[PDB]
Amino acid sequence: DSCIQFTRHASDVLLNLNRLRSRDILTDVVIVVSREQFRAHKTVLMACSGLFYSIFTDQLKCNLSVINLDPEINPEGFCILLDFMYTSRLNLREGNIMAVMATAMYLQMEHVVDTCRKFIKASE
Amino acid sequence: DSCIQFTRHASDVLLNLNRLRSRDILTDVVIVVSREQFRAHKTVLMACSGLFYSIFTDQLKCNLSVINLDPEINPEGFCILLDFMYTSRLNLREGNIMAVMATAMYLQMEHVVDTCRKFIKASE
Amino acid sequence: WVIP
Amino acid sequence: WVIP
Ligand SMILES: O=C1Cc2cc(Nc3ncnc(Cl)c3Cl)ccc2N1
Ligand SMILES: O=C1Cc2cc(Nc3ncnc(Cl)c3Cl)ccc2N1
Ligand SMILES: [Cl-]
Ligand SMILES: [Cl-]
Repeated sequence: DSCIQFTRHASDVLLNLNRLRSRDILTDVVIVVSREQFRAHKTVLMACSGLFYSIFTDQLKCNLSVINLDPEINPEGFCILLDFMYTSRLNLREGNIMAVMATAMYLQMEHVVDTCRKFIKASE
Repeated sequence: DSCIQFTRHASDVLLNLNRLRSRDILTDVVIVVSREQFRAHKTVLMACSGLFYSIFTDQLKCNLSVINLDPEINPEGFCILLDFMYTSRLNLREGNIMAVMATAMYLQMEHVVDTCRKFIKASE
Repeated sequence: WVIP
Repeated sequence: WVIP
């Protein structure tokens, strides 16, 4: 086509989706990770995660308001990945890298799994 | 903070939101523009438009499944702007620029209004 | 704005 | 990935 493109549009959209999440606006699901609860938008979770994409395209699970993750999933690891979904920024640290990588593998977030593998390999 | 950032994350999220729109997945509103109907995600419309942001933060309108736009709004102009919201690409042409600019002013999409003004000024 |  |  002969379209023009606004370079900062995708980033501006993601920034506004994060502002709606912070104010709890039109969030339609709560993700339960052991004792912790995280409110989010189903569309953003699906757009970022192979696991959520599979869950919310399922004809019965698409209508659930609560999703319980596997008890082995660490709440902090999940929180870090949820923040990444909404911002593009990943808070990766020596103290959380193992939990972040395990959570990213479970959530099927291949680019996160890739950087965790590379950061771990460099420390070996 | 000491975060790392994935450059293509926002673009990848927007691409997946557009794929969900194309397959009509988790769309929660229909925008009526005269005889034409457009299905979308309320969160994406709010993230892109000052008008939709105002509408869906309203305690009564946030729950509506149908929104009727002003009869002066051109369906093609709306379609072009909806495509822009979901892709960052604007199909701006001599034959549609007046309708696109009027629709962008109504929807409160200031960056679109700005490029339309500049493209019109250059032709004068 | 750019030519993509 | 980059340092933002
Ligand atoms: O590493 C990742 C990140 C990811 C996201 C999604 N999401 C979607 N993919 C295709 N079309 C649609 Cl409509 C969506 Cl929402 C699926 C798989 C994966 N894997
Ligand atoms: O030209 C534009 C594009 C636009 C989008 C929105 N959206 C939001 N703004 C602030 N916080 C939130 Cl939560 C959202 Cl969703 C509001 C005004 C405008 N004007
Ligand atoms: Cl990823
Ligand atoms: Cl805009």
